[PDB]
Amino acid sequence: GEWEIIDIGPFTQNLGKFAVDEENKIGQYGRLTFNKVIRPCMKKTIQQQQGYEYQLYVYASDKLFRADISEDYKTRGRKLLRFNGPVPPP
Amino acid sequence: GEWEIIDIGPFTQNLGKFAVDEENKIGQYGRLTFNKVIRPCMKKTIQQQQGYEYQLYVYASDKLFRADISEDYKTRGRKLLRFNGPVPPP
Repeated sequence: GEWEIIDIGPFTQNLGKFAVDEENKIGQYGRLTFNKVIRPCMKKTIQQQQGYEYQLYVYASDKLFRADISEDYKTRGRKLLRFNGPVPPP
Repeated sequence: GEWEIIDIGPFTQNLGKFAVDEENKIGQYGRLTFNKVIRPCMKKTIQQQQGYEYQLYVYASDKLFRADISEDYKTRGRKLLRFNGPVPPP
């Protein structure tokens, strides 16, 4: 959804320390030491949606395609999200 | 993030026509003619999420990393989604 550039302050600095500390628990990069958070820092808003997503193998014009359709839970309205192909038979 | 397979009944076939009808509105693959939907047809349940995502450039051990942090809106709890690098300065 909406994207926003957030200021570089104590809150963003604590986020960096939170990420590095959580990454050290995994140990993928060993034991890192947090230095600082630099610009740009981005804040993306996540919009909620409750429903289903049907992922189908469809034959169109004698070719196999991969189509993804979203459907809202309360409204049951659907939207085509993706349509790719041809793809090999599963 | 729950998954479930659904049959290729009348409901599943109807989704094929809606998908082919929509892609023809776009027209990337010409004027398609719907044939049929085959197995397997997968149905992913989407559960709503209300919050933000922080995408940060973090200096750790003098190396540049890119970290993504999620924050729930109703609870304000945060999670490290991805931590990769080193990456060049933006």
